[PDB]
Amino acid sequence: QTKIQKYAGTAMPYPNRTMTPFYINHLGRHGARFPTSRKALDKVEKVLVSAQQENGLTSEGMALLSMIRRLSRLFDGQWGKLSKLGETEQEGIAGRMIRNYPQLFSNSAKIEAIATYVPRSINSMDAFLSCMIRHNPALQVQRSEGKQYNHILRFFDLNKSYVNYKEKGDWLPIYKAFVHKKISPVPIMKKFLLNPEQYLDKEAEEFVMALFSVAAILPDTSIPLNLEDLFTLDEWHRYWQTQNLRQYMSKSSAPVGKMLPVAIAWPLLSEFIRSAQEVISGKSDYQANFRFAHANTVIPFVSLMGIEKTDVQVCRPDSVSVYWKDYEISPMAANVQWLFYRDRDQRIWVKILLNEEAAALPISTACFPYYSWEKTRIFFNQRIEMAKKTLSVFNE
Repeated sequence: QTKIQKYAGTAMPYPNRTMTPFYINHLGRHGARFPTSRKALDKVEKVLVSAQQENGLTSEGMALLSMIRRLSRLFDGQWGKLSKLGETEQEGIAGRMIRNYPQLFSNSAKIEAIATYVPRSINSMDAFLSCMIRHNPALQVQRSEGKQYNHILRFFDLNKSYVNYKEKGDWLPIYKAFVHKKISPVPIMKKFLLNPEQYLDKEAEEFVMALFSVAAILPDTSIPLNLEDLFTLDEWHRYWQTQNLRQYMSKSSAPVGKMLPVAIAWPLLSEFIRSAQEVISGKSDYQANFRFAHANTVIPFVSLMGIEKTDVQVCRPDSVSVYWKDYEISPMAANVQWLFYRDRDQRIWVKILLNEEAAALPISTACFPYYSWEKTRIFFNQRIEMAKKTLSVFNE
């Protein structure tokens, strides 16, 4: 809703969302979580504590230092866990699904859910399932999780060329150059430190970036404290621009990545198609397949699907934010749903929802948002073929 929330990017909480299908194919990111790393917090504290020792803090800086120490105590032992908000986000997603399509989850419908080995994903799965079971205890439920699903849910860890690109690829200097251009650390640090001009540009920038990082994740934690007012709206905008680019180039369809970050997702697109074909043919009789994973799962998956906008290949870094927006693709609890329908002539239609809003594909249909499954499957198999050919060039 608000521009300020949007600028949290992938850390934005899941936005407000207040015939009948025969099958639902789902992928969801875990819900709102605690920060995963204490690195940024420790950086901020270390700078403010060192300043306090040399009498370099303003009044606001002292108050910030106390706030940071408080957060350090609250975050302790909570790193990476799903928060209460994260649980409620999943309940809302499950609740709207049951309310919108009750016939599908009626009687003794069968559902399967899988998750990664990461606890926040498993807990997200469980918040979702508990809501399904609460609404219909007569559901048949298969629940599993773990590294057995790495190939489809954590492909971003398994591809050596991609891991290399992620850690040291040519996207790196472009990001750093972009940050230096967009983020002016002095006016921000002036609020907290006496003589902020004494700080070297690199330390000043690392401090400011770490502070943004702490402020951005705070709304996902359910802790009733807020740090958005540490920065102006313009500074948030600029920060978001940098993180948006970082995500785009490291995880999506940026020309610098050569579609490597997108191509690695094909086994999941392949598995989505297989689960659907098995239900359609009667080989499986599941009414829904749910999958719980990560932003790094959702982003290239959505790009590989070719949902309009999300796989744009933008050559100019400053243009990326106009065309590709991470908070529309992968907020907390980001999810893709394929809803399958059978018409009166037994033709199969599919509707794609991205965060519960109809998505477009670059194929035609006479009845948007519904697409012919036949056409859609053909398009998706071409995407998988393109993925494999891309991967054949970076054969590790």
